[PDB]
Amino acid sequence: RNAFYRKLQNFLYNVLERPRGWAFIYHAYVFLLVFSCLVLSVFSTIKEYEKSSEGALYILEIVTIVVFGVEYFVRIWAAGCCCRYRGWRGRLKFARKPFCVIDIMVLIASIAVLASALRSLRFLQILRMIRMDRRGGTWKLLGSVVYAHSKELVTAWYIGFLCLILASFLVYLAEKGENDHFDTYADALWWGLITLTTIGYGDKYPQTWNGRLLAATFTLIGVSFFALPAGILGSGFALKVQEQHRQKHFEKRRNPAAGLIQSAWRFYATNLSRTDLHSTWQYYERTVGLKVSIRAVCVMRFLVSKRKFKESLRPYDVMDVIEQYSAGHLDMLSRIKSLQSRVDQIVGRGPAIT
Amino acid sequence: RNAFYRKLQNFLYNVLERPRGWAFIYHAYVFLLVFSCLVLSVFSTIKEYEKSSEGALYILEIVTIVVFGVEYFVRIWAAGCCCRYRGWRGRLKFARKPFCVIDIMVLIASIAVLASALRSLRFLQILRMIRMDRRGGTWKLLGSVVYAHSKELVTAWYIGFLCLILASFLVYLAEKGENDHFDTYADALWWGLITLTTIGYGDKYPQTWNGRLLAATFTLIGVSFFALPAGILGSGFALKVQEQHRQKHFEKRRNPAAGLIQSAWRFYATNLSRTDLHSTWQYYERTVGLKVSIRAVCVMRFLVSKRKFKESLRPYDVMDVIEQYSAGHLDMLSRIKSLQSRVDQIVGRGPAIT
Amino acid sequence: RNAFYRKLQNFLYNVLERPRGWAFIYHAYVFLLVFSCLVLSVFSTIKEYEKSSEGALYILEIVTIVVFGVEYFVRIWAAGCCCRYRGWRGRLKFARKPFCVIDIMVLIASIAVLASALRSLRFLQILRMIRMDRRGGTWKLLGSVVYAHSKELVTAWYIGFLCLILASFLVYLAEKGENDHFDTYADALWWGLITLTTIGYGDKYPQTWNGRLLAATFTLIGVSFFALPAGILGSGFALKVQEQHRQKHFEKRRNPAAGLIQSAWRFYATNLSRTDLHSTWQYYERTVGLKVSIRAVCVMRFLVSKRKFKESLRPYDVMDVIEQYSAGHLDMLSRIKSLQSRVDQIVGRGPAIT
Amino acid sequence: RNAFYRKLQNFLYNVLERPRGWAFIYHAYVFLLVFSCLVLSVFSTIKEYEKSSEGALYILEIVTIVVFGVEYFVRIWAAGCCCRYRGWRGRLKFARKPFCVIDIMVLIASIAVLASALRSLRFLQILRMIRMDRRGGTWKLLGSVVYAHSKELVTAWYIGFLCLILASFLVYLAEKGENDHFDTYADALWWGLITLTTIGYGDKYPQTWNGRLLAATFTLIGVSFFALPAGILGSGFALKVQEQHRQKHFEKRRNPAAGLIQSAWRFYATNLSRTDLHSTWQYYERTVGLKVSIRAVCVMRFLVSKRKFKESLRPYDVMDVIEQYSAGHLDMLSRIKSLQSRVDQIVGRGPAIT
Amino acid sequence: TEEQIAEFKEAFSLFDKDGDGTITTKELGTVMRSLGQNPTEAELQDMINEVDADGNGTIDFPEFLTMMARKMKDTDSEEEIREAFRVFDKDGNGYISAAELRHVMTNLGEKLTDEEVDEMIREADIDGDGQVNYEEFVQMMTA
Amino acid sequence: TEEQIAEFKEAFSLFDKDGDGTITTKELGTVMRSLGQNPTEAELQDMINEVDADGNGTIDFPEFLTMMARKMKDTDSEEEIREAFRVFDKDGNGYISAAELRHVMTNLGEKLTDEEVDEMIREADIDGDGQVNYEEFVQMMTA
Amino acid sequence: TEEQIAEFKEAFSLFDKDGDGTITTKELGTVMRSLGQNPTEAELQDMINEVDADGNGTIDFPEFLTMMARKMKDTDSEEEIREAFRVFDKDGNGYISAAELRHVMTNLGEKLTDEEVDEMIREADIDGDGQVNYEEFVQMMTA
Amino acid sequence: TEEQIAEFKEAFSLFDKDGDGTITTKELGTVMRSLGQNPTEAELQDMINEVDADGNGTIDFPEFLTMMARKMKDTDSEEEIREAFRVFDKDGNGYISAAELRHVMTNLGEKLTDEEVDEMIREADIDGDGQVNYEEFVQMMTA
Ligand SMILES: C#CCN(Cc1ccc(F)cc1)c1cc(C)c(NC(=O)OC)c(C)c1
Ligand SMILES: C#CCN(Cc1ccc(F)cc1)c1cc(C)c(NC(=O)OC)c(C)c1
Repeated sequence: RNAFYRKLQNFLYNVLERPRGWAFIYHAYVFLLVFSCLVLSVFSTIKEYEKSSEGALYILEIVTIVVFGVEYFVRIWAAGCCCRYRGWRGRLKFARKPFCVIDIMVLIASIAVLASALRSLRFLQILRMIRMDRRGGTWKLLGSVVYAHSKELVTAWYIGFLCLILASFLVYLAEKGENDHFDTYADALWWGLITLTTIGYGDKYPQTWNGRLLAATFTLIGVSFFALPAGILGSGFALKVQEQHRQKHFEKRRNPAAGLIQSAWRFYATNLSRTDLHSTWQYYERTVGLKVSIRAVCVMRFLVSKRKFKESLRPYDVMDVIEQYSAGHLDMLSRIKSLQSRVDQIVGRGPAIT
Repeated sequence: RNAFYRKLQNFLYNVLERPRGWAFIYHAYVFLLVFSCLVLSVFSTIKEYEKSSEGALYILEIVTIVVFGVEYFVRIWAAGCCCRYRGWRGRLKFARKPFCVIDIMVLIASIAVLASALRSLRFLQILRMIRMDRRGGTWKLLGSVVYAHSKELVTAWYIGFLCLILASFLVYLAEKGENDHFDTYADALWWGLITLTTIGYGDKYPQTWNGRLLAATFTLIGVSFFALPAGILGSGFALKVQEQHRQKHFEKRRNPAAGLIQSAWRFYATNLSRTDLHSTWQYYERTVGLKVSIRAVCVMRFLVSKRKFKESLRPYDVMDVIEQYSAGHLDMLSRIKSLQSRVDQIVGRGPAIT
Repeated sequence: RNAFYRKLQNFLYNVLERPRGWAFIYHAYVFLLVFSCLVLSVFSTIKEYEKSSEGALYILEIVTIVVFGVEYFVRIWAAGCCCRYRGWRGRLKFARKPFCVIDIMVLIASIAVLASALRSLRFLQILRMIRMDRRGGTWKLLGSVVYAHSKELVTAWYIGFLCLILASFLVYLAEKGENDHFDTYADALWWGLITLTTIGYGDKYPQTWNGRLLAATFTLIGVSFFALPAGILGSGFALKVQEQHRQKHFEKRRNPAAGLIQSAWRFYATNLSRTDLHSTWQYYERTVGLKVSIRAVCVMRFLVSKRKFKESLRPYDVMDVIEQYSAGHLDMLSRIKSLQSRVDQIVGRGPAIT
Repeated sequence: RNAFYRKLQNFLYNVLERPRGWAFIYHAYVFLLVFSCLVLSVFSTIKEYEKSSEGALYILEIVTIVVFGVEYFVRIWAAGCCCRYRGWRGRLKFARKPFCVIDIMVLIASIAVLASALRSLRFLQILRMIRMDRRGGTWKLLGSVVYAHSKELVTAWYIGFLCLILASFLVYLAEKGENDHFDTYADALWWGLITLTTIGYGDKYPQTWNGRLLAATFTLIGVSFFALPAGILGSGFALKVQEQHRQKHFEKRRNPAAGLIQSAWRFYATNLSRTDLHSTWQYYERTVGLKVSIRAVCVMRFLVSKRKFKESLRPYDVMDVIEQYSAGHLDMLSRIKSLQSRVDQIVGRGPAIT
Repeated sequence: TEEQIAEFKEAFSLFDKDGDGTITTKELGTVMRSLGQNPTEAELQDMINEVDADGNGTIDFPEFLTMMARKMKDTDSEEEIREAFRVFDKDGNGYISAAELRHVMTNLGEKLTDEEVDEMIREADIDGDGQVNYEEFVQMMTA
Repeated sequence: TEEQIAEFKEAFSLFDKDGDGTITTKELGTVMRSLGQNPTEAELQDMINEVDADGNGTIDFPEFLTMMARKMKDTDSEEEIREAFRVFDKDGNGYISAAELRHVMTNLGEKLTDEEVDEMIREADIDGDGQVNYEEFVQMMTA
Repeated sequence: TEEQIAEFKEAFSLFDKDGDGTITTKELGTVMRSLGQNPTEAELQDMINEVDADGNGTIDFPEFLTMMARKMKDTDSEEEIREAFRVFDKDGNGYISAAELRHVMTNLGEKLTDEEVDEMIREADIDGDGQVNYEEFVQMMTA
Repeated sequence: TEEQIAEFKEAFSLFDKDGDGTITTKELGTVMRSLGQNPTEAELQDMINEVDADGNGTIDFPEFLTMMARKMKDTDSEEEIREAFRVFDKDGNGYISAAELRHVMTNLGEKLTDEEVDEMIREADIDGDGQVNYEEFVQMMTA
């Protein structure tokens, strides 16, 4: 009961915190509900459909707010599972986290609005959408990629900004009077930005042939350099995901290493002939003919742990195999050095026996 | 005759199933015929050219439907070649496959339409075009790439969706009254989607200078993140094709390994001096001075298999060579350990002889 | 004179064929002249500037045609340098090459036009521009990249074509009557192509809200998959250039290997003490106290060749070093096997001397 | 004081030259001030906001010019820190650098203008923005990437230029009369450029169905090849940044190698028993029971240097570890060769002792 | 040996409660939880498969005696233990500080008790240094 | 030896039906299909080239006797067979279960009959374990 | 030995001015700047940590005597010195010209004086060549 | 030896026409074209730099006698020749057919004459096989 209560509290905390399986589907569903609420708000802003749009929006929003409130309640309550926070004091201390602060301010804003409203409602939709991530994983990945490729992004931005400024100014000079699109440098710069991005709205475009020619020559380079950052970020995303997977692989290696060492020590400390081993047998006795059975169990555990650790030593990379084999090769170098010393001793004895 | 009939059935099954050479050209031609039928339907929808367009479309579509019917017939009939399905019962059992179900419903729908029609005809064209792949290879590749790079795609989608929502809402606030393009938030969201994608139709664009400025600052990031997924998917496509090629290379290695082992055993089991080898000579006798000839042919087979397998051990990758050389290095470690034991024995004897 | 004539013929053939240095600048200049001729043709097509544009174009085109004629003459004449083609017969045989056929038909077409003309002149400009490449290197690279990544390109094309067809048809259904942009399926297909490519002219766009929504949902995927092939081709271009550089590196290795082997044999065959070496000394005598000098120059050549070849064994790749070191490791395995045999012999003698 | 003056001169020179920490923030702030000056110029060009825009612009520009003048003064004055340039003569010699010429001409142009002006002011804004880089690092990176991938870029440009020319000419032929967008080949070529780049302004587009079809078939390829160079440059940027990081890593290796060798020699030259070591003890004496203290300090320095150098031997790359391990494997080969010769000696003695 | 074989039969009977000569996965699980540990059915399947040689899902007595008799020497655990300790060796120096073992040994996987880690350091700190060389440690384990 | 060379001449005559001293590719194909197997012409070129040393498309008697006399040791099949079995070893344990051989040997490339695989396991299951190690197997093949 | 122990006690007293038996980081820094060189507090922390074995931030006398007694052989500087000289070997030939040492040794990291490089070349130019091999050079440091 | 020293002095005089004891790159080039071959100025520069040890642009007699006395063994050309032949070995079998040498030896780099390649095959075809192994061949060059 109480133990079951603690088990369920831990499971709920895991689900609400970083989940693995069906809790992932639950999070997908809550996100989908928020998304549908946002879509209904969109349709409410439409006039001809406003009636049914708002009719459904009110009930969907009440569902969303009750779900948010109960979710925050259960999150705070289950905060006691972790050893870091326990009890009511621990739950409050967990609530002191900035993310919980964000969630609670959003909740109170929603309850105040519900119990010019469209502006606040749409804002709060956006903030809850932001909150959906719950870990900053996407934001952390994006920031890490930006920092890693800082030089490429900075050079691309500098070159593209120079291209934008120069092209806009030259076109403005070329089309200052003839075309009413470029009456002011601000308009020309807006045109330059809309062109180099390849959006090309068409509300502003050069018509003077000198202006058209300058625009052509500059927007070639401009569109190239405005497209650069997207590709740079894509490559960086791929690289950073690869690195994160490598780290996860190495931690998945780290744990079975402990498992294998533990089982190996226990088995080496369960040999029947060897004495002074009671320090190990006592553990199993506390867990509880029997001695040989315990040795059998321990050796069985050691072999399974060995196999699991071995299959945990997957290459996963050229670097990995190279490193493991280089450790082996250093061992081999030491062995051949020892054998060199032994043959040196043999040749030194040579004079003695000759 | 009957053996030739089975041979032709197998060849037809191979052609209709995954082909290699000229059957590839036949599939290209049937796809081209369907493509021309679709183009002629397009031209039929055009009014001024409707006459000749439909005149040719009717005959091209009759050709297409007869080709589809006969192709399905021969596919079902040749389904008996494979050991999985044989006989009329086997052909029906193969016909229960979902893909055959798709093809047959398409066939019956087309025949019913032939013997509001444009809607159904165009739908049927689209479904047959989908059916052209015949293996889901493109779909499987796309799904595998999406799953493999799930994190990068998800972060890109999340960031870009936030950028779209935020930019649309901010512009809508900035251009709510002044510009008639953004009378409703739905219009603003459509503009945001058309801009961040860089389509830039031009039917909606900001004109209020605050709106223009906000749009510029947000669509920079928006277009970057909307372009991300294309690059991510391109890189993932390349990676997955590389991995599939690696697997195919390793299976091309797997088969010659069996070939070499078989030939090597046979030759080692065809030695003239060695006895008890009749278990091997009997195989060649069943295939049928002659003994030495059998040994000659067997050793010739072994040598050709050896060279073929060796050329099949192409590096193809750093990981591959590293793995093979690491197996060799473990062998070398064992050898040096044995030689360490031998020198240990010699130095232990030293005292005996000294 | 005659020897100088042949030297200049070879130099001219090299310049006109694949050049390295200043001939590269000459080809750049001839290309620039053709480009300026095309630009002047463009300006001639303009009306208000037609006068001076045509005035300069006529003289620039006379210069271009005379340059083309003289260059073809010199190429044909210098074709005799290569051992493949010599003499007037050899030059004609070289002229039989298809590329020379392209050049000659272009020359005669230009001379006929010069001595509805705008159509032919612009065509001829385009064909000569095509001819500028002179080696198909760009075309060969593009074709090789397409073939290498055939699967990624094919899946991208299939998925994007399905997206285009489906989105166009769905929008046409949604916007058949309300919007006059999509009066026919052909118009809808043109809109789909202009949108998925992100060109977005703006002459056609959905206005019905259901049509707008369908278009948004489908053009997301459509633009992604229409952008795919560009990235795929960029990556393939990089990869193929890398592979070509690898092959060039290995040929740059191949030649110095022969150089080193030659010099090493000569030096080993110029040893003063060793006899029967006259077969080597005779070569230097034919080139012509002196014997020691011959040995000195020969060994000097060998050492410089060794240094150059060693410098030519740059890694350039992990594969390269791994391959070289694995060869060396095979020698090491053989040596340790020999030492294993020698220790086996020693331990076998042990019984004899014990 | 004077020593402190030199220290501050060196600190200021480092800050103004390539900085590391807070000087980076100072440069960011000066760049931001210039950027805000440019923004205020933009707003001044706007009419309705001209008053306050120019009111703030004048004061911000006076701040900018005084900052530029004082910064150049301090840079010239601190130029004496470096051993290359010292004294007034040295500072002038440093001022002979072309970059200082750019800065000084910009300064005098600004002072002349301040004490048709909009054209010059905007120009000088652009040149100062260019000058912000201070090292050409972005330009050097871009040029290096272009040169490295010269072949891919050249093939992409050639193919795309051919596509542009051909598509424009074909559309012009198709839309010469029916559509007034393409009255001249120059207009058609402008359309081709604006389309293949996917800008798609919408001011020109085909309307004749044959023209639309040709345009579709050609702009597919055209947009692909116009997008190519952006991806090529992105990949090249990533590669070049990686290579530069590799070089920086190897220099960070180069310095600790010297540190370790120095400390190792000094400790090896501070052994108490060994004589003739005063050549090392004298250096510490010049820096200044004490002898053992000196030995302890020197060995401590050696151990710390050894550790730092070892952590400076990070793999950082497969090639790196392969290089180090291949060196070690060469030593291993030499050792096994020595042992081969030694066991050869033993077997040769065998006959002697047998 | 004969007395060893008798002890082996005693152990087999202790496991093979049915006495059919084949240890069932459920028999193994029951005895395991009798000793005070709960495995997973899949975990029991993995272990039995590891020891299984006839592909029957159980163990005949010959396989059982071969499994007990498998001394660690033939197991060839040298490389695996070297690699594991190296994984836990964050420095690459070839050693590891005592506190690191005291923590990881007792906080990862099947956490060990204080007495076990104490005897671990006892047999590892033969030099009484604490910065035990894991390589020498696995060497002494093998012997 | 002399008796061996006489047997070699008998074999050469059995192949070189023309008796011209050079085995034709077509002669080799004819004798092969007499033995009951159909090769491909290109396969015949590949094998003859393998044995060919004079670049003539045939084999004079010296090359033929060298081909027969080449014992497996000088062929140096150790590494190749090691690698092949390793390819078929999905575990990397250095062994392979019998059923895997029974399946693959009889279903890949030139599938072998039951008798051949039976003698294979006979000479490989010297320990009678079934989980035969390919390493010692190729060593015993060498000797 | 006993006399070496007394010398180490004199050194410890010279370092441990307080005489508490533990060399403080500040005591080490003070003596260091007395010899005429200023470290960084973090640098001193790194050194003490290197020599520290009890994780106390200071050094008890046992660790101190171990530090003095640690001959370079047990330090195993062969590979490290080899690799460093290799890094400075821009050719890979296995040698290095004298001028390169005269420059780098005196201009990188802790630049040394002329006399130091002179004795360096003296003990390096045993062959009197100038193009000293770093390999033999580190070897004769070992001996 | 003394007679070898006299022969080297004769060679130096033949080279050092000026008789100043230092061979000029112009002197070397003149004698070279006297032998009937033209180098490039840079080529002579690289040659002399290779033999140069004093960084002077010439060769004093000690360096010259060192160059004469430098037998190929101290040069350690084993690995280089092995690798070169491997590069020309398109198969990786460890051998190479005669015709390949006859072609490449006479058409790459410093093309060799018929006589030189004939003595090449003579000393390489010790077994008279034609498919000479480059490894044993460089070994015999060494000895
Ligand atoms: C980044 C960004 C925007 N999003 C996320 C988004 C989610 C919900 C929306 F209603 C709108 C947008 C986005 C972007 C692209 C290119 C695609 N297409 C694609 O992935 O092709 C492979 C998709 C499917 C979504
Ligand atoms: C994805 C997608 C659309 N398709 C497939 C398609 C097939 C038939 C059609 F009628 C229309 C489209 C497509 C896309 C691009 C970018 C190109 N251009 C290219 O590959 O340049 C390298 C091509 C040639 C086809």
